[PDB]
Amino acid sequence: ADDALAALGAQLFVDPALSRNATQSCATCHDPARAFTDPREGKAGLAVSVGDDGQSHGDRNTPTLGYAALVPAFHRDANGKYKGGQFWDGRADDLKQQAGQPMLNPVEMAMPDRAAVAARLRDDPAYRTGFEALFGKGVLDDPERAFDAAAEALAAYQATGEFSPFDSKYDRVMRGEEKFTPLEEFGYTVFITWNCRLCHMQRKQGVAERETFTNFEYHNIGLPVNETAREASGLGADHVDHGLLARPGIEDPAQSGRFKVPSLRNVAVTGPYMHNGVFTDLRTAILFYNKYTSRRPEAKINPETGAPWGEPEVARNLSLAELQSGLMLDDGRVDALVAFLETLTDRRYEPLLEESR
Amino acid sequence: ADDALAALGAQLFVDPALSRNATQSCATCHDPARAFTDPREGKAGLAVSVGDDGQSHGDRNTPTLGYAALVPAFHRDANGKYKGGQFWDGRADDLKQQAGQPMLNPVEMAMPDRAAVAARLRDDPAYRTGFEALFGKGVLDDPERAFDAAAEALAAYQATGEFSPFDSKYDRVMRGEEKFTPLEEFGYTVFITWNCRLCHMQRKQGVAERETFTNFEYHNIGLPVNETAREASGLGADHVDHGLLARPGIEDPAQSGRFKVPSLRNVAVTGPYMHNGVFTDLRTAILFYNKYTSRRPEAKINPETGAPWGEPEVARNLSLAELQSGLMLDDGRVDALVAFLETLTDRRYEPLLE
Amino acid sequence: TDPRAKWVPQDNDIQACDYWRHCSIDGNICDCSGGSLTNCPPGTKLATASWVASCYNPTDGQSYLIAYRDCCGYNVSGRCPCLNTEGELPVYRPEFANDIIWCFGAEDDAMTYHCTISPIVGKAS
Amino acid sequence: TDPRAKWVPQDNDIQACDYWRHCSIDGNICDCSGGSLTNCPPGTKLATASWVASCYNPTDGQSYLIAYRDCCGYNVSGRCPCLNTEGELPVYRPEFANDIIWCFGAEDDAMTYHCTISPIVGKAS
Amino acid sequence: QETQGQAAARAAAADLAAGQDDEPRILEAPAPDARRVYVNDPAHFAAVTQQFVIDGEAGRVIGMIDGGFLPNPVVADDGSFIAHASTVFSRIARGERTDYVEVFDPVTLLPTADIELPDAPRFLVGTYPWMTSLTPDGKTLLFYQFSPAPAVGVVDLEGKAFKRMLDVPDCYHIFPTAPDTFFMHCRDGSLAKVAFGTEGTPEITHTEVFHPEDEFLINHPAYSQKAGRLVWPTYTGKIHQIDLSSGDAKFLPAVEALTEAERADGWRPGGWQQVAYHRALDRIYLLVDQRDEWRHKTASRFVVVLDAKTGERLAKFEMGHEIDSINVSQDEKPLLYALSTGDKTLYIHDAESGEELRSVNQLGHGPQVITTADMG
Amino acid sequence: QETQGQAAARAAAADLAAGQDDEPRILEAPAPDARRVYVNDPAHFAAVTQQFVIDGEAGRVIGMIDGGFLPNPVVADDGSFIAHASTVFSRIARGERTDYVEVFDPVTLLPTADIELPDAPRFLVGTYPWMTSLTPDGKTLLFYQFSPAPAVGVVDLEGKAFKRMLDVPDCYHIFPTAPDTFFMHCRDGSLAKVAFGTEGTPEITHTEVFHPEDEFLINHPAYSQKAGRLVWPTYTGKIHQIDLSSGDAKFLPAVEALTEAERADGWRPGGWQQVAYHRALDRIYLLVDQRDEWRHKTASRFVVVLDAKTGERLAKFEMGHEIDSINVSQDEKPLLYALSTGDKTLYIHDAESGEELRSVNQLGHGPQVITTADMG
Ligand code: HEC
Ligand code: HEC
Ligand code: HEC
Ligand code: HEC
Ligand SMILES: [Ca+2]
Ligand SMILES: [Ca+2]
Ligand code: NA
Ligand code: NA
Ligand code: NA
Ligand code: NA
Repeated sequence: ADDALAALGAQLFVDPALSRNATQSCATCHDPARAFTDPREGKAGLAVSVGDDGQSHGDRNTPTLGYAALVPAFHRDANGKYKGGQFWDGRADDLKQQAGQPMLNPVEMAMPDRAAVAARLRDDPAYRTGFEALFGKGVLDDPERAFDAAAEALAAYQATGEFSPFDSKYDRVMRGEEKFTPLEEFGYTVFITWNCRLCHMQRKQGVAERETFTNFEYHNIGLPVNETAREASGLGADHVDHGLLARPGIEDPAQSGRFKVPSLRNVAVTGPYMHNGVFTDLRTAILFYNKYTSRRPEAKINPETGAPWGEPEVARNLSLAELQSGLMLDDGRVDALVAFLETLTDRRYEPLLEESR
Repeated sequence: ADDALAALGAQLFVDPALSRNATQSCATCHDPARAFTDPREGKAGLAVSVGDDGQSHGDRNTPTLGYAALVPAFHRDANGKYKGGQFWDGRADDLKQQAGQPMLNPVEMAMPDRAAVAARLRDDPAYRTGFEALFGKGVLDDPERAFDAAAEALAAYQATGEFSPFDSKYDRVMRGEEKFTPLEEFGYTVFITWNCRLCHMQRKQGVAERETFTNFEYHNIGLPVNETAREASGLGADHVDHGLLARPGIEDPAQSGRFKVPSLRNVAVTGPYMHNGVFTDLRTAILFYNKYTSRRPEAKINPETGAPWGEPEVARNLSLAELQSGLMLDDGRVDALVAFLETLTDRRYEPLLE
Repeated sequence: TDPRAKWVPQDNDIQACDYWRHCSIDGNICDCSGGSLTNCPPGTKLATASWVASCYNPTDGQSYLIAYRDCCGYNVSGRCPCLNTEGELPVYRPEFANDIIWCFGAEDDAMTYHCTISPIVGKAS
Repeated sequence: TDPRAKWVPQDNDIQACDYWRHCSIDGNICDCSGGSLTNCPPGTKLATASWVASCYNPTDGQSYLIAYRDCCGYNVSGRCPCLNTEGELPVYRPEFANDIIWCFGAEDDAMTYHCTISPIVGKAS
Repeated sequence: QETQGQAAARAAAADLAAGQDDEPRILEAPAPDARRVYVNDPAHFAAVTQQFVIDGEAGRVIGMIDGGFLPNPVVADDGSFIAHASTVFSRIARGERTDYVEVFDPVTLLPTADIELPDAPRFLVGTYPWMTSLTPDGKTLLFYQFSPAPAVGVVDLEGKAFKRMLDVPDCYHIFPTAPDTFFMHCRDGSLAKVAFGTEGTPEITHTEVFHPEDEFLINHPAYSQKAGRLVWPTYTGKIHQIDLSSGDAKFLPAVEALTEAERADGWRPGGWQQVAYHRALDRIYLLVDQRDEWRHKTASRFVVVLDAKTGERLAKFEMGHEIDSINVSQDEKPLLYALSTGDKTLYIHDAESGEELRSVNQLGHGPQVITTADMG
Repeated sequence: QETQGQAAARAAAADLAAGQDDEPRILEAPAPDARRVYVNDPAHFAAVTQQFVIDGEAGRVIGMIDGGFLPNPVVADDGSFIAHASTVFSRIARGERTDYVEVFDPVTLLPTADIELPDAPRFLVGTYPWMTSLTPDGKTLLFYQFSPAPAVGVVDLEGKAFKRMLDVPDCYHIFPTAPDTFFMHCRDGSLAKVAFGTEGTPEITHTEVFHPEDEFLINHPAYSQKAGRLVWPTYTGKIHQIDLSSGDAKFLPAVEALTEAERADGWRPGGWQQVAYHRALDRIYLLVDQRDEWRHKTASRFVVVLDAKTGERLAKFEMGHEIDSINVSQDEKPLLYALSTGDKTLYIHDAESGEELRSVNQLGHGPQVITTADMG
């Protein structure tokens, strides 16, 4: 039955009939050949994705669905912090609640309402058979039931081993099947002793059963606006992306500009980087953190542009206690971190590591 | 012959033939009934003494001759400091060089010159006899020899036990013959632990065989001018007493205002106090030192006058490192020090304290 | 007691210098001055920096990375001093070097050494 | 070594706590940090204040007053620590009281305790 | 049986086996209670010093506080704060001197105030608890000054500012009895009463002389502000008790802590904090041993306990260690604290039986002073 | 066999008996000489620290110098001054940090310069002598910075002012060879040569890689500035030697302080200052013992002495104490200094025979660093 639910989800996931002009499935933006991210070029490069209508652009980068099923449902943790949920701003409580949204979003799949989704599902005899077997007779003739059911199937599909195989080099080493290279080992050591570990490890102490290199908390690391992406989204030059504060029920201005810590799994292959795709190269995302610790002139410069990084989109609520570590990564340690993070690439994407590396 | 020299000095000491109008001897100003100090009242009270002419006053207080024979000749000590000598400014090397000076000073005994002194010595048949026995035939006929020899006799007399008997209560206590009262013992303890000890004990460490409560050094403790005395002396409102800088051969301005640390033996009976007689009462001289250490307003007031102590006559070269000790003497410690200092009174003067 | 002998870990007393997580501790154990194994004492400031070591736990036979974080901004505690150097490398390999005062990132820029905590931050290898 | 036994003076070694002049010393002997029995070590400032005691000298049978003047303006030496209290009176009799830091009158206002010198300053009585 | 290190090992191993996650953080100390005890280490005159905050019930260090040169600690009897008066220099032990008062939160141990005392006014002396003292409302701290003369500095803790120096007679120590009144002990053997609740000059009056010149009152009397009881031993273990609860000093009957036969067999008090007083029991505790007359600051191995009203001896404990200072918790079945400077250890005893229950070692270089709050 | 305390007791008694007077005063230490030795006590990370100035020949403390938190000491080889880089805080261990350099007259021990280092730039680490270093003309002090990155601070001792920080690569330690040049050791296993002017980027040249990645070079190499010899042991007692005397690095053949059999039987170097070098004899001294491979900071009970040219062992001394740190005087017939952190004692040995001649105890809380001048 769990099998059966996921297997239905698997069908929906690549079905373009869930988009208004039938051009677009979940898998168009979350492409399995690219660690469930969007390889397609748009007006802002690969920063933001283009919807079913062929011209609406989003304002955020399409994230991977790999390991998304390890993320807890939105809640407040034992230390009193918000944690978990789905979307870069956590506005969806969980995968089930997220899945319906791209379907109805006019900048994405653009179905006009739930009824229209139910009608598309009805048209397919396989869905009538598959859904009714799991949910009961007539599930597809009631729009809300059908919509909820489709969302559960997709959420189940995303919780299968396919999305979270734990077969990266890192997993192999931790299992004792092989060893890191010297450089990889140096990256591992640097990652766990430097500030990265305060945010990009599941646990504050002890060992995770299924590590996904994020604590699922929300942080403002003081990123600039991605000009070309913001342009393409049409939200307006004076728009401000408030992150977590956009979640309904969050009102506290202290949450403005904070985003969910992303799993670093497959990070080497899911460029460009950050919630707005502002940085093309992984090395650059690493270097960004030096702006808070290095004294030297070059730390203020984005090496992709040759100009200063830019002022934070949201200048308040920066995680300064964590970011201002008092230590700057030299080029050796940046190389080591790049080497370590490549070890977090799932086995099937290892050939993608080039891209000439 | 040591005995004989001093016996001759004993006669000279009380002989008024050594003064121009024959009205005064060493003993007129250095009166043995008053620990060798001057009991006569002049224009400035007991602060300064009146010479043979009945009119002229000095500008410094007449010091005791008791224990003066313990003061080393003027020299520079192992620490590099000037030490010893005679007169409050050390201008005389030793007692011998000092002794002729009152004889010839117009403000004191006022003899015109050495020849005049010799001619008085020659008029006395006992002196021709006594001096010739010690110094040879012709001694009184040569004014310089006569004058030197009289000085030597006087110096010898002052070195006798009569002047320095070491029979104060302090001396008796230290020989184990009696004990200090508790008040006197407190005073002793205060005197030895407070800054008094830095100047008023012979040695920086160790014990003296013959303690006279002075280190024989020169210090400016920042005293004011005694106006009634300065007036009586006639030296002028613009006069400055430069202390040790007045010694011939001393030229450093840093010595200006510094005076010889007096022996505190018999201090209780030799008021008034300081080089100028400025303070009448012993308690007042003690309280002076609180001006450098107390934060209280009363410490800036001379209790004898109800007015400020006064600007120092020489407001430079003060002994501030010793004086600014950081500790104030309360009244009970002042009482204690008065009781201790009275124990330094020679036995024959104990009746002077009642 | 023979200081030069191979160090033997135990899992029964965190105040002793042979407790297994202290295999590369240099200083004082925080639990002895009002902290705990993994928390700082009142009034001190918890660094975000650390040196690491792989420490063998005899109770489950696993090897864990311990991140030695300092509690800073007080004079040294003087209680339960310890210096172990299992895997400890010279200063030019600073991630494994334990003479360094690892107080960076502490609140109020505190940089004085008081004591050290011994939390597990991951698995060795 | 019996700390409660009557203290017994010797005149054979100035660095020991039974040296005769140390009968009411509290602190550290200055000879042990580069001073001498009666001089301060380099860099320290000699006080003019003191407590006093009557100490018996077993070389000559006499009782002398020792002035315990502190050498000030350095942290305590940590060498030859001694605390004797022969005759020592409580703080309200401060001339005989030795818990006080007798640094008054030292140069540059120095009031920290380094060590203590033991000069004789007069005969007892 | 199980030590605190063992328990913590056991708890840590269970958390790891259970996969319990926990945020490394700065702890807060437990709430102040009757069995909290503070130990100050003057460190044999070192330029910097430490105070240890100890749970006397578990025998556990629960916090520390750093201090400067010869600091004076105080602890509000109600548990609401702690403070000290302390002294630092700009180059360790040399340079510009700053005297200050710090007030601390007794659970976070953070400073809540730092009040500069102008002109470096503190008396620098081996540590006497009643040379710095709180008023019973907690709003004022009074500190003693010796140089150039006996004086008392007034610090307003509520407004966080130094107020003024008070000139006093030739007296010592500060025993506050009201928000505007304290007593001192005078050279002449009287107490002085100082009424200072005005910016103008204080009113100073003296008691009768209550001891003669050759009876020596130690540097560490016990004073219970809540009872107004001052317990003042002599070098022979004669005890003066003065009752300050009415506002004027009443002199209570003298009691001898030691018998005549004991005093002929060389018994005398000795140590640092030689005496303690438990208020609710009205009980005196005195450190005694057989000693030469001038070995009064050496450690003692015995504590005598006596009824304060009658003088009757209630116990004599063999302490089992070289003890320099004692105090007691003020709660019902009190602890007797016994601090060894030489061992740098606090021995924690049952006050009723005298038995050692537990101990806390490594308390600095030369710990000497024990303070408790009287929270009842 | 008359001790210094006995000698002094006799001289003082003679002075008393002769009635000799003398003014109590502040002493000057004797002229710096080859046998002066300095012992620094980092005090196990205490906020304040001490240095002892010792006459190695008499075995006498001749002076001390106070320091702050983990100070770095230096000694001019010609004996003209000493100095340190130090760190203090406004409230003991909390509050505003001040880093500074002090220069002292070596006979009066008075500070003759106090030079503030802006923005608190010192590296706070257990004390490694070559983390702060004098140029050979004495005019410049160079100190290491770790945070935010490796850097070197330039302090002008003659003009008494901080100049600027120099950017360097991922390198460690500071071995000056000229007024404007020094070497560092880099993570990659080369040395870096750094030549700097009054402004602009310094000239940085790397040598070849001279050791592999799994060979560990200790934190306390010996460097003779006057010989330009750097002597760098690894954890196994392999010793690298680098001749810098030309102004450029040349690598000497490696020697082994222990035999293959001794190593197989568990001999390894161990301690803090594990190596010493005598310039005029061209000899190397190494603390060694039998130890587990990860007990490299423990004391050792043996010193091996070898010819630096040939590697031949010249002696192996049983030191008879737990020794943490060694050094030698640079004169003829040198002393071998052996400092026990645990004993707080400097043991002074005959370097030729190994024999213990005298010792100096009570050197603080955890003394670790021995420094001498090479004045020849
Ligand atoms: C391109 C037009 C998209 C299509 C089609 C779908 N998704 Fe998507 N996805 C897209 C973006 C731009 C984002 C981030 C938007 C934001 O506001 O944060 C996402 C996010 C998700 C997530 C959240 C992952 C995380 O927060 O880590 C999930 C689970 C998700 N997407 C799933 C999903 C499914 C099931 C889809 C078909 C119904 C689907 N997406 C379509 C871009 C696009
Ligand atoms: C919390 C204070 C963090 C610390 C410290 C570091 N990271 Fe981070 N990281 C964090 C957030 C909240 C985000 C997303 C920010 C946003 O608004 O988009 C990130 C992102 C990354 C990425 C990009 C991942 C992706 O786009 O999929 C990388 C490669 C990354 N972080 C690496 C990283 C490293 C190496 C750090 C140590 C230098 C590090 N981060 C610190 C939160 C925090
Ligand atoms: C009053 C008119 C005096 C007569 C007659 C003599 N003396 Fe005098 N004496 C007098 C004064 C005012 C002073 C101090 C003067 C000064 O300039 O300092 C002195 C001092 C001496 C001293 C020095 C004592 C000391 O410095 O402590 C001696 C030794 C001395 N007097 C001896 C002396 C002799 C021997 C006299 C007769 C020949 C003589 N005095 C007469 C005031 C007067
Ligand atoms: C050196 C700095 C001194 C210190 C400290 C003290 N005294 Fe002194 N005293 C000193 C001098 C140079 C003099 C003469 C000053 C002058 O110019 O006249 C004195 C004088 C006295 C006196 C007067 C004695 C007399 O006139 O015969 C007394 C009673 C006296 N001094 C007492 C004394 C006390 C008790 C001290 C400690 C409180 C003390 N002095 C300090 C030099 C110095
Ligand atoms: Ca991306
Ligand atoms: Ca007079
Ligand atoms: Na862009
Ligand atoms: Na909201
Ligand atoms: Na007058
Ligand atoms: Na002259």
